Amino acid sequence: NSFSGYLKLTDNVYIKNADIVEEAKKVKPTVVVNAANVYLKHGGGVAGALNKATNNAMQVESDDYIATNGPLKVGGSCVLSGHNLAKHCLHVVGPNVNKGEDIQLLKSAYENFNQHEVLLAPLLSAGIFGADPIHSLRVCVDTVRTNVYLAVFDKNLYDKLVSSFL
Ligand SMILES: CCNc1nc2ccc(C3=C(C(=O)O)CCC3)cc2s1
Repeated sequence: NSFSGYLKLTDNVYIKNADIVEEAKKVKPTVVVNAANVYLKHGGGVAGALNKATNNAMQVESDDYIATNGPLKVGGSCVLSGHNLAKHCLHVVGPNVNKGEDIQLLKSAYENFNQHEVLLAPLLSAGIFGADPIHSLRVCVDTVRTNVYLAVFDKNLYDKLVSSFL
């Protein structure tokens, strides 16, 4: 958990303009969060990037988890290996509001972070899930009580988030 270059937004939420794969490789945190779907198919966005950085080891492990346990629920999570990126990966399913999943479930999704004292994470339901990223940061601040280090790849989005918050 050798985090550096973060800006503290609240007592427990930190933010950085960084690629989450590069942060994970540098810091080797105890927990990296994946923005997953219910079948843990890591095809694009942050999930595709983390899986590619494990050279598809995350996808083979995820398929075995699904074969034995079934899919996750929207707002749910599971803990799997973090491979070369972290001790553990917490796979969390935010709602896909573009497909009619309820935005109320974004609070349930962020509640999974509270089971871990320190996490490196992306914003949930941003990107192809369709939630407004600034609303997702507000839900993170209002819900997460443990220490979360958020990595935002896009500089234009990062500047917008820091301006709306601090
Ligand atoms: C080059 C490998 N690293 C990465 N590939 C991506 C792809 C998408 C993203 C996304 C967001 C983010 O900053 O969390 C919000 C919307 C999609 C981030 C990354 S880091």
